[PDB]
Amino acid sequence: TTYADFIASGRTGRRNAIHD
Amino acid sequence: VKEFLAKAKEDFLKKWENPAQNTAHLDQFERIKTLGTGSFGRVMLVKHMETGNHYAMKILDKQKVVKLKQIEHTLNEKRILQAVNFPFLVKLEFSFKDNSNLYMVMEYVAGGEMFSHLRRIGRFSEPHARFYAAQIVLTFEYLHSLDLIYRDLKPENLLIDQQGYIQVTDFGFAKRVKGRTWTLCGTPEYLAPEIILSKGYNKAVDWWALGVLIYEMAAGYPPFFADQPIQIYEKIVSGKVRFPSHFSSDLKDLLRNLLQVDLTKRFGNLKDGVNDIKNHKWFATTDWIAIYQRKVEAPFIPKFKGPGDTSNFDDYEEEEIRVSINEKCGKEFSEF
Ligand SMILES: CNCCNS(=O)(=O)c1cccc2cnccc12
Repeated sequence: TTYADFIASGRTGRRNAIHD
Repeated sequence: VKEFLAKAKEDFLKKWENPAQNTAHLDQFERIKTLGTGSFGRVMLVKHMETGNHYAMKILDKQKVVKLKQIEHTLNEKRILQAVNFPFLVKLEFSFKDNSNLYMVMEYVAGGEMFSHLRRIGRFSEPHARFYAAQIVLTFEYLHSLDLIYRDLKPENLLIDQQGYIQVTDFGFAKRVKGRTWTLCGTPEYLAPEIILSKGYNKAVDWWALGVLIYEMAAGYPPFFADQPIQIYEKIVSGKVRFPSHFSSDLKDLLRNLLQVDLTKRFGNLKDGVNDIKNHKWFATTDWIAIYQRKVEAPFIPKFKGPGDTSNFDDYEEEEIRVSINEKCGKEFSEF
């Protein structure tokens, strides 16, 4: 399921903003 | 509303032109615990010794801000924050600087990030998500009306207050601009196609980000996600979105209009402006005035045990505060 794919993904924690 | 905002613009313009400066000293507060961290500083729960009040003090290291080229954005954040006033925006109480850092003392929002609750809980029900979305709708309407673009909407930047309502924090990319802008800003998952395509943009990016928010709240995950940003950028410009099987029809269609790659077809950027959103079927039960007044039934109240309680926040290593013998970036931050 997509949810499972998201949970196993590397971007489930707090996302930082992109500067340069 | 038009009438309300008109008055609102007047107040904002007064402060915009005459921003306040150095309204406190570091030694008036008692440093207690880091509530969140960043690139050039951290936010600390602090206590105003004279009043006994608690606040969240954002501390920016001047050298890191310069090293990262964020001077103008930093000047924007403070200038804008001290001039705005709306029920769903954090209040900047004080600001000052010293030899080494820049400080922004804001109202402490005890409820924690929307992010942490969404993660723990999984997903929010449509009604719950709509409660939150409506607040962001009224906020963008207020912000855009003042020629401002937020540019960093995401769960991490939305704080829940004692009343279950939203408090938008982090105005580090906020900019008052009449016309287009070009900076590559934001968080990958929430970036609009125009931004990733380097074409110059406006307010419509704030409306795309809203679509991303509503979707993440309702499904539990973002509409475009991968393990590296480039894979994400790819998906966003692809113009293809798959909706969870539980999304209501009104939601799939409100979202199809918000996540419109073609910003000449994107809700919020059309002929009727924000009305195309407020008048959407998904929001038919929403009483906008009621929500603005905070007289609505908040679906969830994070509960905190007494003032200064920081249990809704994650623990961070305490980096200690240092201040140089020598002034560090005087001219760059003279207007701060
Ligand atoms: C990273 N998203 C910011 C959320 N938390 S924070 O510590 O940076 C933060 C920033 C600004 C105001 C706050 C008020 N109360 C608590 C935390 C506050």
